[PDB]
Amino acid sequence: PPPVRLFGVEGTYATALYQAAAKNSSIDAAFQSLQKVESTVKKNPKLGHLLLNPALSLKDRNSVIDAIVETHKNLDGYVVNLLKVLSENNRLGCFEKIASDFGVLNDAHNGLLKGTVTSAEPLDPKSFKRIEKALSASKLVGQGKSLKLENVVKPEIKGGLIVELGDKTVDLSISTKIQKLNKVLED
Amino acid sequence: PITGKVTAVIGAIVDVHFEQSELPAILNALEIKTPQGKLVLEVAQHLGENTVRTIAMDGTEGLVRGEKVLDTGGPISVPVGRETLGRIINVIGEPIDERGPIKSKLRKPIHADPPSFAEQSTSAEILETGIKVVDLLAPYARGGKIGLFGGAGVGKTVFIQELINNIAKAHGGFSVFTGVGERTREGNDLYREMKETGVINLEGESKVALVFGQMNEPPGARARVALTGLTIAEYFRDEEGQDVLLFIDNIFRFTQAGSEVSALLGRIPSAVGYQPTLATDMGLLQERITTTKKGSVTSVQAVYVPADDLTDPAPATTFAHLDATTVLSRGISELGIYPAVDPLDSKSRLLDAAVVGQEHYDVASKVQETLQTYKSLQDIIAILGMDELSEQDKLTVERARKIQRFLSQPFAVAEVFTGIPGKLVRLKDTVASFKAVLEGKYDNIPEHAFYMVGGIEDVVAKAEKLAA
Amino acid sequence: PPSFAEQSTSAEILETGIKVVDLLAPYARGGKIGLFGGAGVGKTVFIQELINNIAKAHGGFSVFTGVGERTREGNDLYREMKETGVINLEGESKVALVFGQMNEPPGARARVALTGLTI
Amino acid sequence: VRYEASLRQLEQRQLAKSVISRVQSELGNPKFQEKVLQQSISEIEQLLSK
Amino acid sequence: EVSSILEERIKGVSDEANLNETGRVLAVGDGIARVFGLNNIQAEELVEFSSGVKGMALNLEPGQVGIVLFGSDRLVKEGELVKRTGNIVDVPVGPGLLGRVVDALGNPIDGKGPIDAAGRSRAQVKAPGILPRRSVHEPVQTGLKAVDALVPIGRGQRELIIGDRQTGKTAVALDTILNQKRWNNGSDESKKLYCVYVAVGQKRSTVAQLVQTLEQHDAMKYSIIVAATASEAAPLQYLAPFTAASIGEWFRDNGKHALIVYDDLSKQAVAYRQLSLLLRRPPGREAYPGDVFYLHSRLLERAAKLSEKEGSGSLTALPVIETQGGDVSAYIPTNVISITDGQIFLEAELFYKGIRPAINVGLSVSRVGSAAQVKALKQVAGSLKLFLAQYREVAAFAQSDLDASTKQTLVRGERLTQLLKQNQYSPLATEEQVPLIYAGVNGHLDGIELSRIGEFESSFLSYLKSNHNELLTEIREKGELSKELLASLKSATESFVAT
Amino acid sequence: TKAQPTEVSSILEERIKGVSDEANLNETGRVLAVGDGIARVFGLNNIQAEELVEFSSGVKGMALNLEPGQVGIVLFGSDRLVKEGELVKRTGNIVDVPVGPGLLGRVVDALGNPIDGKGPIDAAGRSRAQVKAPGILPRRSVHEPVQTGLKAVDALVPIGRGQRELII
Repeated sequence: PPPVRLFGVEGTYATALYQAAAKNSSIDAAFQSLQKVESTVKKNPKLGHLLLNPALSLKDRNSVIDAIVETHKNLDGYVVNLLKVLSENNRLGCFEKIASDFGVLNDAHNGLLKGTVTSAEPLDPKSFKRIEKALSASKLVGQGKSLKLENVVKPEIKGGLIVELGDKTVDLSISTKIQKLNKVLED
Repeated sequence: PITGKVTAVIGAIVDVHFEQSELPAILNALEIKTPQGKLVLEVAQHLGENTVRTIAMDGTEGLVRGEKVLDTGGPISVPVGRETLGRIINVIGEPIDERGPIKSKLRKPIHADPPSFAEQSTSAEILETGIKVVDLLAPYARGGKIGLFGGAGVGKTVFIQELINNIAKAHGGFSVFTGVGERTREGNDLYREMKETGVINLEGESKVALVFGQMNEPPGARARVALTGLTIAEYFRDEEGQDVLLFIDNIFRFTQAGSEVSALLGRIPSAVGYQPTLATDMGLLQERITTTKKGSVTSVQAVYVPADDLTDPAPATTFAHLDATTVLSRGISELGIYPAVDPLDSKSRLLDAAVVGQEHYDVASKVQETLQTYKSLQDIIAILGMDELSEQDKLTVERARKIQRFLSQPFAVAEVFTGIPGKLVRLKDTVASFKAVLEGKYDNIPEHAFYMVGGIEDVVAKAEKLAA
Repeated sequence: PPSFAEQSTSAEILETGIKVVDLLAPYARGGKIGLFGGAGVGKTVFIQELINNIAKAHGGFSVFTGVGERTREGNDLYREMKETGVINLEGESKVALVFGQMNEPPGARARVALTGLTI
Repeated sequence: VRYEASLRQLEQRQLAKSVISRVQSELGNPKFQEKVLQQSISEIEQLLSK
Repeated sequence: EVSSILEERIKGVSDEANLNETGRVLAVGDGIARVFGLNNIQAEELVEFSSGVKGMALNLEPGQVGIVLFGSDRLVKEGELVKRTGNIVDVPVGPGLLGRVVDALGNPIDGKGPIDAAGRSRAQVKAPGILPRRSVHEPVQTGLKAVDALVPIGRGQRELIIGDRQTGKTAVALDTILNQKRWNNGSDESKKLYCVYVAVGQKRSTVAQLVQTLEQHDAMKYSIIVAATASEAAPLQYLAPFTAASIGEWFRDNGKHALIVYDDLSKQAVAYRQLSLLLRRPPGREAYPGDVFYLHSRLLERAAKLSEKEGSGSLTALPVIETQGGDVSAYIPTNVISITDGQIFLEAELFYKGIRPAINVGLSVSRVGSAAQVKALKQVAGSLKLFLAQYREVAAFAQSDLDASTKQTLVRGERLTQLLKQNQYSPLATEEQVPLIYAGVNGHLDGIELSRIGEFESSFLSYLKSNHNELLTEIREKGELSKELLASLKSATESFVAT
Repeated sequence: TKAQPTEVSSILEERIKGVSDEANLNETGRVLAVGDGIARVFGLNNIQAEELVEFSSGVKGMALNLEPGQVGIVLFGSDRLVKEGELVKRTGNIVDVPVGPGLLGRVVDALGNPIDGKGPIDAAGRSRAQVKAPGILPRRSVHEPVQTGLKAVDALVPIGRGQRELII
């Protein structure tokens, strides 16, 4: 079964798409074409991203597909069948959802892992690099995998850092420590 | 074999997703090795996308989604054989009597198709009991289900014990007391009592084999305990030929247990609250017990009417299967008579003239008529006073009170307990005995000779010694 | 709600001044007295008498909070305690009111009780 | 004994609310900045120690 | 002092280490947060939110793990770390819990400092099996005259206290706790029943009253009160008897004796309903959760009487069930009635009619019966059961020209019924139960007029104490009434009645 | 969002792969989720409504709900027999059972199997399980006795030929 499962509808579409292109052994091709069709959809904002509104016909939906494969003739072919499927199931409206989902699945296959270093305010680039080095070095990143570490700004977390990746976290923050500290002196 | 990861544990309904190739067939048993032992999960749906949905047989607390599951390949297979006499065996099929691994030859699936229409036994015949009250006024049916009625304190346990003893002498059959929804207190008592009364003789060769399902067990395991038991019985019938008799404890609690398993599985609840699959499920349990052309299981089951309504759907569904009812009563035991069988409550299906023989029928009808008249007479005998009676009426009062005592019979299991020698009086010889009492050939015999005595021949002896 | 530690047992006897109440099940100060009763069994009359006795007697302020009762009943209560001087709108009232009445949207009826609790 | 215990409880909640006042002071300081460095190296030490 | 303790506490918290598994709440509504994450989560395992509320994870669903919040909804808010505590629900258990009022989690809510405990044991462990259990054989004297004679209660067998709403059901139970003081105080460790009272869904004020009452009768010193009050969140209420059973296990396993009185399982049921329906698990009969029979059966069967192989411990249990309008056909009562092994049926009419405790003699039954009852008390009160039976039957005939026989029954019966009343919130020693009952049984008090029955009772006790506390002491210690003792007793009663 | 019978990942992946499931599943199906004593088969495109299908495992069922994209057989037999992903073949007849002269003295099963164990049933035809009753004009009021031979059930209560008559 394809590594990394995607629960629920729209990601069942992604799961299918990946495994279908995995047996064709043309996943990179799929990914590239998916980025391209998503991009030219996204870059056509009014009329063709804001006319993904759910109200179009069966026949009009088919013709939206025909315009999409008119827009560029470079598509994997599995993803040309996928366009048909989403139209046919008339769930075409969620288009980008499947795209994003295929992306999540894909870059897991590629090996890339994503992390997060939430903090109160943005932290140093020196800190970013030191943490990135450490985190990549650690056994947590198995290696043969990469870490796109993203600092995000969350004011709610007061100071510190929280490392997140692999649904495994180490939370050493002042807000979290303060919570536990306060609690212990209210006993 | 196939292996799969636990992919839900919502309640006691645990859904397992198997690594695609083959799905365990519906009714197959999966075993998840657990640090608590094993958990046997039984597949009761296929949810599509190579997933199954199971019911559990051990508590579902502490499963971790992603545990490896292994598929046994067919319904839970419990050890069976005559090597399994005197063992308490739990639902999953492992000794819980803690006397070490059950040595067994074969194990057999706990779900097996009922004997075919072809193999049904054409005529019906009477199974000899040996309790005089039973054999006269409501004879047990060979391979029928005869439903015991009346709650504890009627000597229910002793009555159950008695039957085990008689059956062994009478035919040669084993027993299997299978208890569904049995209080943990009651189970302790049953094991202890059964050991004491020698129907289980741990050192010796036991009669009854035990399958106990306490109310502690998960809702699923409560449902499957009866079917587990039935399998043990069937091995005896099919492969050792003897007629055997398989008791079930509350069969109400079989229904009750089933009601939960349905509700958990998510099926829409049905009339009065019972299973939507209520009728057929009672059918699966109650049609595997039948008279085959090899042997017959015969089952004495105990029905505990809910809310004392015989109109409720659960008793009603039960009543369809039953063939005779022996209705032990506490009033009757309070009149000293033990066996506690109430003479005018018990009724049987086979008890029709051409089934039980014309003679047996005629004797029975008369004994029923005498006792029946006696009860009505006793109403006004008490009210008016004893003196006020007809010559005809006091003939009946005399006749009846002698019959009433004559019903009693000290018996073998409680030989130890009471001291009195036990009397197992043959079915033919029972019929003869009542004919004479009806004909007043022993109406010269004192009334205190009929109390607690064996057959007619026996009460000739007692009359002489009593007189002396 | 105040924690388990906070709770403190009490037992003082309120004097209702109503014969049935006083003898056969007296009410107690600091208690949670409860006027359970039927539909139109004279609930209003009972409540009105209770307000006359207990409210005037009581030293502290009171908050009379009405969760979903008729606005006819509401106006009567408003008027009655203006007359009895409990609500003295020249002086200072010895009671507060939080009337949410049964013409209010289904949600409001639920958390109107809470509004009163906080006063 | 009862009031002595009550007085200890009264002390415990009093010094507790005073601790809250010191906490509000602590979170103001650029110790708020400097301790992030401490956390940074601590996480480096921790995650490498696994 | 307090400053030193706080300084110890700050020092007593140390820096943490990397914490496996995390979740982010997907949606939190209705106190049923459903968290996306928690890749490996043991079923029913305790999970701790960012906010600080604790929860357990009753539904492990195929893509989300449905935590149930053990506190107010407001605490958790959509998307927020959900840490995995990693130990399935367990509560501190130990000898040290004696005398502390603790909540379902186990935290001290009495405020008498940290709970010192000798183990933490899981709160769902399965009940003693067929071979571990050995039949009941040791009386538990509740001290209420009516309970002790009419419905004997033995060690290790659950017996229901099913009765009408707020007919002071709890009072009948509380009395049992008080009487255990008499055996408890001494030095015989094969006599001490260490009771644990489990107050589930009772207002915090009620449980405060309970605490005070127990302190007043100097009874907190063998009591542990697991209290999950009405205020406390519906998961805490759900886990409250289960938790309690675990507290009991230390006593049972270590081989003491103990009695855990679950009060009231009717409210336990309501809590389970709340959890299940909110988790969208299929509804069932009378809108009670589908497996509700199974839940109650699990709790009540943890009570047992261990075999001599297994250390001869016990764990008597006494669930209290509130019958709504006395309808004993209701689904939650009916299930419990089946599960239990006995009933005491307190009747509202009797309560009103001044018979307090209000045990309806007819509709109570003891299914373990004669195994219990002190041997002495058994001898002189077999009669008592039979006499009352006649009094019940001949009761309605009390409306004229009545046979002398009927009149004899009526006199004896009225006097007995009056005799069996017991003043509320005071237990009565077994050594004085046997004398008092003896008098009624032997018909000495038949002559005494009804109004003076009460006065007679107290007088008889004082008379027994003055005249022959030798007789009383013999009765107490020998514990079996020999013909010679019954002889002395007959004389004593004759002397007493004469004055 | 919703669900569909084409939601199913195995169905979905075949379509994505450009594979045509038509002209295969025009007359056979492969079972999808099954259990709860109703089975849902994917395909069976040319199925008649209320046809009898035979599952390859020897159990037959009557298609009950023909739904856009799935056909839902009802299993006339035990659940254990059909396991997911089994091949369902169209029997080709609306559910009919053999009828004829030579059914005299034969016990038969509900599908008309000879469970009397006397060998094959000799039967003239088969006729559909549910068929419309004789209308207003094909009937004439009863006018012959059905002699039951029990006085009262043949005296007090008269019972004639070709009439309903409940015994309750």
